[PDB]
Amino acid sequence: VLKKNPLKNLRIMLKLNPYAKTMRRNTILRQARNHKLRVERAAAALAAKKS
Amino acid sequence: PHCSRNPVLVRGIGRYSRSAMYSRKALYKRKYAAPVLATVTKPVGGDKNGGTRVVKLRKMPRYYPTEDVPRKLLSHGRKPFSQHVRKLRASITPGTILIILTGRHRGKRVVFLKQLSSGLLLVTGPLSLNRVPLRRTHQKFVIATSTKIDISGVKIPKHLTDAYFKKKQLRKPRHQEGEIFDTEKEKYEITEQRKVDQKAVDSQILPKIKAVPQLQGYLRSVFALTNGVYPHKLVF
Amino acid sequence: QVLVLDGRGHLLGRLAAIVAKQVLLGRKVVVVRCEGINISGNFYRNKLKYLAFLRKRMNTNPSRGPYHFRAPSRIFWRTVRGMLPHKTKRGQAALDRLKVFDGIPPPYDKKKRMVVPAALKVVRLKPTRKFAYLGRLAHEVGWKYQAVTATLEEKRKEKAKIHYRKKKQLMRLRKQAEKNVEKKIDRFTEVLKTHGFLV
Amino acid sequence: EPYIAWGYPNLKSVNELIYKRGYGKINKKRIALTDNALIARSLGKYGIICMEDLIH
Amino acid sequence: SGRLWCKAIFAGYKRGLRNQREHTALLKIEGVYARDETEFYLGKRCAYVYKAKNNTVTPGGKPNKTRVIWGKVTRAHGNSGMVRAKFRSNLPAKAIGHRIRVMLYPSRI
RNA sequence: GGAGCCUCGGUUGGCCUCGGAUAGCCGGUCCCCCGCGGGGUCCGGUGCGGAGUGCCCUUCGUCCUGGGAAACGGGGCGCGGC
RNA sequence: CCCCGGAGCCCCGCGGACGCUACGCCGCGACGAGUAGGAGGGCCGCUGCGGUGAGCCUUGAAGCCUAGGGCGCGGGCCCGGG
RNA sequence: CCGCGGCGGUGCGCCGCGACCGGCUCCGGGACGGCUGGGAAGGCCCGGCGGGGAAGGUGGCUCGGCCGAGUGUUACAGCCCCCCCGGCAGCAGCACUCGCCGAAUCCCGGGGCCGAGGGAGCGAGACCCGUCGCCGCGCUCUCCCCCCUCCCGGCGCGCCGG
Ligand SMILES: [Mg+2]
Ligand SMILES: [Mg+2]
Ligand SMILES: [Mg+2]
Repeated sequence: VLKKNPLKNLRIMLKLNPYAKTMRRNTILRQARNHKLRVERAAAALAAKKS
Repeated sequence: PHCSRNPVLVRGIGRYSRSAMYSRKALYKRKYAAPVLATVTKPVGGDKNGGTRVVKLRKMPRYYPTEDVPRKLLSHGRKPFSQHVRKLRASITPGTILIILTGRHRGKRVVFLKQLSSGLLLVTGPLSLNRVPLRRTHQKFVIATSTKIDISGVKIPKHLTDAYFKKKQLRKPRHQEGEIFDTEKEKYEITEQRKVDQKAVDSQILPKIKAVPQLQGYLRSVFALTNGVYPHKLVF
Repeated sequence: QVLVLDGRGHLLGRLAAIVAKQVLLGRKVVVVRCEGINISGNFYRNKLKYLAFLRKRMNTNPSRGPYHFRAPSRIFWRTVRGMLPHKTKRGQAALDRLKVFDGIPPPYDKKKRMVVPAALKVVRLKPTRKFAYLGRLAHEVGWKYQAVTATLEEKRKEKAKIHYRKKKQLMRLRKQAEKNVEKKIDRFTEVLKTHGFLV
Repeated sequence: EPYIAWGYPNLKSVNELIYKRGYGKINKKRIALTDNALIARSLGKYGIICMEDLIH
Repeated sequence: SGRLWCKAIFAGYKRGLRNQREHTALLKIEGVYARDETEFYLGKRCAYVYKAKNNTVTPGGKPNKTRVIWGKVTRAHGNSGMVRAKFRSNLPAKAIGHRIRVMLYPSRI
């Protein structure tokens, strides 16, 4: 068998450890969530600067 | 035949879950309580005296070779070119300008029209200006200049596709041996449909290009590296 | 397609280093006004250093032994020869590109000639340090033609001063010409300073 | 000491070493941990039944 | 109607001091001197282009005396904007200190 | 003017002050001295140098016709004199 | 709730390779400096004998020579021409 | 013979592309943790409390046009600085890159390079072939609705019905 590297090859990671799927589903969403919230702070800071 | 009830988050990661999907797809309520010899398989025909005759579709062969190669191993993810996904440098947008780097139309400047099915570019350096017709090119042998004409509302013919811009001639046998056979034929003739297509497309572009001052003259000119000017330093 | 380098104000080995690599990459180079090359370290220092090199000779037959060239051009050639693989074919080919001159003779006396600022004395030395003109050095070790090389260069500088005066005269007229014409070159001159010249 | 570099590995280090370069000793043949069927077969008599268990 | 290739000199082979590894050319691309200025040139087609006694064929052309060895700039070689190449055959050594043409035409631009 | 072995490298040009560096470059002299220039003083500009090699010059499709701005410039390996 | 001379087959215990010169064939790991020295294998090489090739040979054997074509890690070998 | 139909091996010679996987080397983005629950900073200013350099000051002298410039002395604050009490949201290892250590507290996208090396079908009336494990999903055998609209159909480019 060829060793596909788990850390690059998503489905190999999942084969060896299926809980990866969730862990990576979280920490896309989590990071997006927080990225949105940073824009919202930045918009409030611009509004406070305009005021 | 509903579409995909979870969207894509990342290639290979759906947005939702197993559990959200069970509720979305609604596996609750969609529970499916469900608890040769004589007769010949696939031959059959007609015929006269004696009776009817049983033929055999796909009849076993009349020659076996002495040795032959033995299968392969399935191999997973190896699509034919047609089923491939097609890329495009973000630089190259419709109605942008290219510098065609390789062919006979070499260094000539051009307008980009569309990405065909193939993944090739369709191109025109309006035949009128440049002497570059409706023509295919590759992303990879083209420099996407940072200069655009607004080409939005020009109806490029639907019928012009990869399949049409495709070389034509030459079949197998004929006289063959001697000093003849398809060393002649000689010329790719332009044809009238091709000339009509060009005429139609160019007119829609040609006004649009002119609106930009000097642009026609730019599109006449040929690109070339002079002394002291290095590709890596300059921009296009 | 050819370097011409005014060897004045440069440093002997410092220039030679840079010239060698140019020469090895197929660049044809010319090095001019070699007497003007100047060598770090106080004069006396370098004279002895040369005089030592003179002492080096093949005892049994000097006629074979290390040929000590006097002319500053040949000296500078010698030091560039010391930074190439000059026993090879490619090394010998490399030197054949290099072309050195005491003073500045007729092809190159009407060519603009560069200056390697990485070999330049004003840059590479402290101002309180001492140095030697390779001319003086060459002269005292037996170079015959200092004075001749001086008398020919005074001609050249006088000849050149004239050229510059005429050059200046054109430049001046050209500055006047633009001012004479600056309403019928106005919407050219504008476009040459949107894309950022003329400023 | 002067023959080794060593110290206290991170969590991530234990993962990266195990996933990228995790090879079993399985009948004395260095074999790459391509599946848990390998780990289990050998270490499952200890409650260790997967790459993750191993890492822990 | 002019030149569609950036000039470069064949520096010599990738080599240690005393073991030259002939299968990898080094290329001093003209005008570039920083492992910085050289991400342009990574993966560009390049030609050692030379002519020889006997005639040859020529793609889309009549028989010629010029021949070429094609290659490809792979990666940047040391700080001062030298570049590594690798050619479909190794370069001759006759070639040292001569032109090789670095094209534009596997462009990412 | 025609063919025809061979040897190759090349793939825009740059037709120039002198030099200085704890300084330089350009102007213009109203004014003075020397042989249109040279030297001086004085004044006015530039000086991380745009009268910049980080530069300059040159353009890179061919033709047609029928307007504008620019317009006597280019050529005939055009021809004789200084 | 039935029979493979017919389930149609990813497993088939009814019969079993394209494969099986079992001194064969195939799969997984690991490793590979070497004098003196030791051992193994050489379808490497020389000359003669018993067998054996319904072998080859005046329609050209052996040897010899070969900027001819190849094989083998190699000892060597095989073909073409003379 | 024309089909280049289906499968199998191939390419005369020189070429190029494409997508998939392996191993690399880079690039660009973002999201987090911990600390003296970071240190400094910024911003708003208020009330005090001292100390220092040294000042819109004064003074001797000097240099220029009462003013500007240069030294010198005692030193309050009308140039600042520093300590001490008390209090505000703007901070955030901060693109005002002033100084870290990291990632189950971590993800995404992109470029260059080298390589593909194996081959679980040799049945006589029924495949010349899939595929194991993992991902999920996606779909359906459940009904709903909404939108956009590509093909086609209808009505007035617009609207309505795969
Ligand atoms: Mg040529
Ligand atoms: Mg050994
Ligand atoms: Mg031995």
